[PDB]
Amino acid sequence: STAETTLDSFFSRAGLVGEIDLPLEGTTNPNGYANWDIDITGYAQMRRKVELFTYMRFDAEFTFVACTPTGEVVPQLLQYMFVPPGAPKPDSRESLAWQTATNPSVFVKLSDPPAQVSVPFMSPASAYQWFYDGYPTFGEHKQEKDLEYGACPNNMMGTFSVRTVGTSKSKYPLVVRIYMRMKHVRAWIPRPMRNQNYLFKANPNYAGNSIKPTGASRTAITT
Amino acid sequence: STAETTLDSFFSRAGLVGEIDLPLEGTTNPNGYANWDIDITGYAQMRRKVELFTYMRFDAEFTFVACTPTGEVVPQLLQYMFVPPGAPKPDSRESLAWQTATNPSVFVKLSDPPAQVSVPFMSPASAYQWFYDGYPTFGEHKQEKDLEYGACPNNMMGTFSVRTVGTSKSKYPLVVRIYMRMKHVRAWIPRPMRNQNYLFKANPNYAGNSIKPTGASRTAITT
Amino acid sequence: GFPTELKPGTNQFLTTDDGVSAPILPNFHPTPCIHIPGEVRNLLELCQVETILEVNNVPTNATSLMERLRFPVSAQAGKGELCAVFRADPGRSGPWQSTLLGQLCGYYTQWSGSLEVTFMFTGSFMATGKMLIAYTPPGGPLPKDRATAMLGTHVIWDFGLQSSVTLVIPWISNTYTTGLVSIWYQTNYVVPIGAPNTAYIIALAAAQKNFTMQLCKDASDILQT
Amino acid sequence: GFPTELKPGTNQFLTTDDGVSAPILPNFHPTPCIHIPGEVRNLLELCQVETILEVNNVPTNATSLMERLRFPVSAQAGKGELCAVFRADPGRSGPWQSTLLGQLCGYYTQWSGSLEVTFMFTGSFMATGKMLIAYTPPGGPLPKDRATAMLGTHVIWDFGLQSSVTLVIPWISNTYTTGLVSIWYQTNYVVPIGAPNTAYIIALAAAQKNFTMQLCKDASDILQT
Amino acid sequence: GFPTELKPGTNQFLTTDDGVSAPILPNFHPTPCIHIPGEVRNLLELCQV
Amino acid sequence: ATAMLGTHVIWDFGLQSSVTLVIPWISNTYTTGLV
Amino acid sequence: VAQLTIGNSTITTQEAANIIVGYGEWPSYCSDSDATAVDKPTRPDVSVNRFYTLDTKLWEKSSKGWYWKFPDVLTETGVFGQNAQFHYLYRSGFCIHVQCNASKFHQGALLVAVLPEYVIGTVAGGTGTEDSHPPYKQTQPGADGFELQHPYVLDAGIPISQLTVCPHQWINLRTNNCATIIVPYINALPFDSALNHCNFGLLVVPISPLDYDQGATPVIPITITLAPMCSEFAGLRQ
Repeated sequence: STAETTLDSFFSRAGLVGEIDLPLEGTTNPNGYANWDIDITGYAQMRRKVELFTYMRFDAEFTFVACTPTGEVVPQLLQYMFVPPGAPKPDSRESLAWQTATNPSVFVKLSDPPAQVSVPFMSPASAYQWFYDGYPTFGEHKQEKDLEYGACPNNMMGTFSVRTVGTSKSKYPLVVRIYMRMKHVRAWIPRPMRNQNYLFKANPNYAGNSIKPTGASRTAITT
Repeated sequence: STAETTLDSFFSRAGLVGEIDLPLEGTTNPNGYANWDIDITGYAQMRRKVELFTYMRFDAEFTFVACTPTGEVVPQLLQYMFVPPGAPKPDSRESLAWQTATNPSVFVKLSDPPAQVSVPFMSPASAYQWFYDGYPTFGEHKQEKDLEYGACPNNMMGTFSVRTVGTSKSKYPLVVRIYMRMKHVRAWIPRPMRNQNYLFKANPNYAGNSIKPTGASRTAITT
Repeated sequence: GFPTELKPGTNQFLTTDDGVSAPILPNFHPTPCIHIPGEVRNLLELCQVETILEVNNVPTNATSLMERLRFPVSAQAGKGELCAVFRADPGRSGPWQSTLLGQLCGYYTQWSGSLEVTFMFTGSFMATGKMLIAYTPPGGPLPKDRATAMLGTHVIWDFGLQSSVTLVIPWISNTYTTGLVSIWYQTNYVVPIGAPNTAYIIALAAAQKNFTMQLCKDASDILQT
Repeated sequence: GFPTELKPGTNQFLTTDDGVSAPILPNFHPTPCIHIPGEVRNLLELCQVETILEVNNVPTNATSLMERLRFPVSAQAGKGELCAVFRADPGRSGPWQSTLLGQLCGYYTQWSGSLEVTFMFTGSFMATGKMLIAYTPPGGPLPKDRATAMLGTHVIWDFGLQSSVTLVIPWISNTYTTGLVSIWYQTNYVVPIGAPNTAYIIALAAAQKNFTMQLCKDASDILQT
Repeated sequence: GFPTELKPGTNQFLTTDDGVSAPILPNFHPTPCIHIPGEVRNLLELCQV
Repeated sequence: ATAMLGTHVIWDFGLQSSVTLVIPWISNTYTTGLV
Repeated sequence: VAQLTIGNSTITTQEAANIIVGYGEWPSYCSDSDATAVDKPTRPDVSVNRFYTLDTKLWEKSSKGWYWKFPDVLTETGVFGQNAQFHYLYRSGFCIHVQCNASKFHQGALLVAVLPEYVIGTVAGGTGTEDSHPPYKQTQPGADGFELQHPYVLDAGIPISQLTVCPHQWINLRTNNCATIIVPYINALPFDSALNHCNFGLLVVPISPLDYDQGATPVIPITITLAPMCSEFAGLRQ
């Protein structure tokens, strides 16, 4: 059977994509909230996988597993807000973005089973693209610099804003691990698979000291 | 009716197959995790039963009952990771194996009912086999020793890696008892049933001091 | 918005429950099964296979263990008694423990049906004689002599037949005494010069197709020391 | 008022579970998909595409990396041995790691099927000669000379054919030695005046349509340092 | 993904409730009943005696 | 053992004398077949 | 009584003989196996599939029993041995014929049985901590076969009293003198290694001892004749 090598099966699984620390004390997230832009490549092995192709369409199922750093389950109510592409993210714990109805919010207890939601294909284009040979739209005139190269902006998928419900800081140290699973995958235009280490998240740059895929051999004649 | 002597009925039930201690302090599992290779014969009476036949196919339903050594239920989040045959097991609590998407993980609270999952027929062969008269291939050349005899490697079913969720050690002493139930059993080539005590797990070796099945009799004439 | 009430038994884990559970590898397609000769589907197939019955379960030293697989018929003997096959209960401690039938009863609690015990004479071709094989139903005592054993169910075995003697036990059940099989010398052991004066009988036993076992019960020896 | 009992497995989160979950934006209608050429639906499409096989995986300096994509055939050589293509296992560390086939095997655990390795001669039009390309099945040792290599499966490649020599590997599996491909000088390298005395062969490899992979396994290099 | 609300009466144990519960021995087949003379099906049979 | 690898009949005394080995061919043109 | 001839080998056996086919299945070519076109594995029928007769065994008053491993028993003999050693993959059926030569004044019984995947377990002395694994010569004894140390447990911790659950036939010196067992290819795979995997072992064990009065021939010969049924080899050469 060949169902194990279908694109759907190849990407099918749910992987850790982000960890959110909400400590009692510290410099991390002092205002008891955090904004997490949806990053497909939060899961390590995912980028190289996904970059096997040029264009892709998919749904995303997000699951939210919350606890304290000891794995303890505590009586705390959380809010998972999805800020769609184009909507303004909350800048404070008192920001009015938290109550904007068009930002779908999820209210879960840390007691409840993990929360779970589906995010549709968000792009204004017909497909995401991990490669965009050109400067962002639109042209002309010069434009301003070299810096924007290779950045497609239609891949923006949204943002998850995670906070503890309430006006006062929570009594518990919390960790919110969020998992993503790709549904309904379609892909176009296969590419050679990355054989050099990644350097930056948004470009194919590689080290000027480049390496072989493999090479454990002295001469072509000896196995 | 004879449905009680069908192979499905003969192997039908769920038995204790492994215990996992996760103590606060001690030498047992100091790194708050444990790797448990799936051992059919964890349940005592199962080996002799299963070895009534030469080849077998089956599914396995695993159930995980977790608590403290007193049977107490505590607010702790656990992770049950299934490391398939061929995948590398976690060596530390910080190993990246824990977040590999191709390792199916189950995230349960100790508060929740027992977790439960099904493992398919994993062997690359068409059937497991409890007896393999021969040395593992590739062949030959010599080989180098006698040690490998009677060991079939296609019986490998996987591994369950059990840990407490979090970066910090749990506040609670835990015991994770795991139960296995065989589904959809088929078997081939009946064999005589073991009548000498077992000595080693991976071979039919017996003590050179062998005993009768029974013999409570003085002479053939007196009952 | 569908109204539902949870009944007692909720959240419980019953080790004998036959529900279905989440596949851990949904996209994994297990190796397709090929044909293998010798598939067994019901244990009763194995109960109907005759295996060696240790009627002679008296020697215990590891070098005389094979002596248990047969019992002797001798020229030295008169017209007396050869051996009383232990009571016709497969699941009881005794001779039947060597048979595959007795071992499969060890995994069950109740059983019932008809039995076959076939005796095979392995003396020389020149040897001749007669044995009287008697079945005494449960409750009845062992017959005191060959004569009173003849009054009941019995086959008279001659060595004009090598081993076509297969005594049939009518019925066995579980609800301690059960039927007795007693083997008697009808005639003395007869041989010409040059033939050995002792010969051995191998007894094979199995269940018939009306045999059934009921309540499953795991109970065996010792695991991996 | 509908009677229901919750079974074990309740509340658990299985990362490979393929359930359906609440849409976060029910009224949102995604951009309708247009046609894009080059859609892939199964990875096996990519496994059947021949890519360069680094048989010459010996140089490691960043300026001689391109030397790995081909191996030399020389006038200097006699009728000896050119190169032994590393064992015919795509998923093993070695020459096959440069192929798209080998890299897609790195994402799976078990595979099996037939392989194609096509050799292309890039010498001058005026050069001629013969190569013996031999396949040794697993277990068998590498042939000691050209003669004993000829006794087995082999094609004799002449430079009357530019590159349609496509050796076929019969079968590959995963259950450590596997089949060997060995390239021998049948004849010396022959050139007229004005033609260069060394030439390079490019080896391309792919899987045939009976090739399949099973157990998925994420394992690569390093993410975004 | 099937929407459900638990109503009051959930988790309660009513001693006169006639639901069905998990068989503890699913593969066990009870002794088939034979015919026994004198079966009574209603107590009113005994009141008429 | 190595004689068994060639042309051979296995004679049992379930047969008194029905063993008649056949020599395939003889000629004159010094070694000849062996029994 | 008649003359049975296949290939260049001819044996003397009896028309009046009862054959037992293992597990009710005749040996067959694996049109079964998916791997075909191209190409099907070499199959030798006319020449290789002949009557191979092993050196006879002498069975005494004190004999415990013997076993041979298949195909190991032949991977050192004829052109079968050649094919088995110089191919990669292998599968085949077998026709096993075991025959005794004794007089009417001898007595005894042999159990001739076939046990698929016959793994041997030797000892260190009773008991552990750790184990002796049996050597090549005890696990793959070749055409000579090996003699049982502890017959009662079949050198593997299993009672011989239940060996009749395997394809078997009795040789009662009083009744018969030969036993014929047909074994099809039994494995969890369609093909396997001929030299590293022994698909089954043949057992010939005395349950009732050999006996005779003083003056009769003290040793009774056990002659094993075997013939490959549906051989199949895949691979090349050395």
